[PDB]
Amino acid sequence: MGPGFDFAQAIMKKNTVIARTEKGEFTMLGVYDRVAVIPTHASVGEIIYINDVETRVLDACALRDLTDTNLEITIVKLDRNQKFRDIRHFLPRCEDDYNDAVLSVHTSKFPNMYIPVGQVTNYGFLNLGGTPTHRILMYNFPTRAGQCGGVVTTTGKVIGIHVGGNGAQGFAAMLLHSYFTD
Repeated sequence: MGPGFDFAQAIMKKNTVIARTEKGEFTMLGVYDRVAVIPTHASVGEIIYINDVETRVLDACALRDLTDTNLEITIVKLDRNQKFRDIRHFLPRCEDDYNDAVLSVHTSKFPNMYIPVGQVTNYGFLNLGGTPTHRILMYNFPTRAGQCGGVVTTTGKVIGIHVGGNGAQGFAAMLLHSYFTD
């Protein structure tokens, strides 16, 4: 409808796949080459389904900060025959707050879904499903089951992936440029 939705659409149409694990279907953001991200609660194993194709997982790393605290991001390298467009230049370098964000989801249950979530707070610490978690972004939208892995964007930046909610608020794990240096 506007330049926020334009940037979100541009990411969704080239840099997402539908990932299926034994824990469900997730929006999965491809970042560069065959490297993608997904919430750690997806419990990625040795095989994952990518757009309903059986795909070997070449590597999966559940990220933690240097306090050994959960960040809720798993970086996955896929044995796929095609690279993602490299979007690492759209990742923020530092922890920050944002105005006027969009949460975008694409699964069997929610195809082509875009939500204007408004102001995003650098919330920091969250007890997420009983697990102490750092680098959490918060937005005041009643997100629901099916949106985990959803991409959070502003105009010009890809800032996080949706990992949870409490019925009134939604929470995303930060994406930082430093997670994807090669």
